[PDB]
Amino acid sequence: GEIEKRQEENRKDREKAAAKFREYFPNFVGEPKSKDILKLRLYEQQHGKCLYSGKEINLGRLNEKGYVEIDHALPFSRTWDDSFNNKVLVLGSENQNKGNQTPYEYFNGKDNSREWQEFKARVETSRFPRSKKQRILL
Amino acid sequence: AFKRAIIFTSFNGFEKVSRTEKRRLAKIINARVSIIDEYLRAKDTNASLDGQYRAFLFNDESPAMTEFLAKLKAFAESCTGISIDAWEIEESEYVRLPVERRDFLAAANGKEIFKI
Repeated sequence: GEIEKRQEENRKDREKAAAKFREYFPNFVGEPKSKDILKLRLYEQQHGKCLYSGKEINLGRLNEKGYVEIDHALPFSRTWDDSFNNKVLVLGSENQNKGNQTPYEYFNGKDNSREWQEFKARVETSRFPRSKKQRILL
Repeated sequence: AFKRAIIFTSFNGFEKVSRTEKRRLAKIINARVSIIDEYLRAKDTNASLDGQYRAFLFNDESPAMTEFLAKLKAFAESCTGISIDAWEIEESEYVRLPVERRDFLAAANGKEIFKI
């Protein structure tokens, strides 16, 4: 039963989430996949803002290819495989200079840049799991 | 169009709200809650319900927003000491507000729907 109980709980969670997704996006073709739901959940968890730029995300355009993307805030040098949850939502036009740097690196943490401070503030007021907030901030 | 139903629930009066009134409110709330907006989850307690803002995302092209508002309003109307105040705000304006006290600010900046 325990496997079956878990299956059924996970079906219920996902139907509920898909239902909202369809409400929001009545013209979307096909059932949302896990990643589609995840863009919506990270949109909510980040208070509707790109985590790297702090720019507002147009929810209307959430499913537009190119527009927003889910990135790994960290490279696999800090997560062998899947020991993390460090997936963040970022606008298309804000995550190319990042390459394989961590956010600490990219945002000039050691200098305590004002943009490092802002990034940190967006992480900490986010609704990400406490542990995710920590991973992200090196 | 995307909008937020901003909801403020408060326990008025010293003739305390019953535990089952709290449960009924938490259920109307939790009907709209999914993994997407897990933070909105309500418990049948003072800590979770009293003096708290919640911001429910809707596409208003759906009849859902009106059904949700209808339930909350009818519920508040059946209660003696649970006050409910509701505002709408466009999502584009909502996400532009500060994160800190966002809902309070959305409540000052939106169109008031009802207050019971």
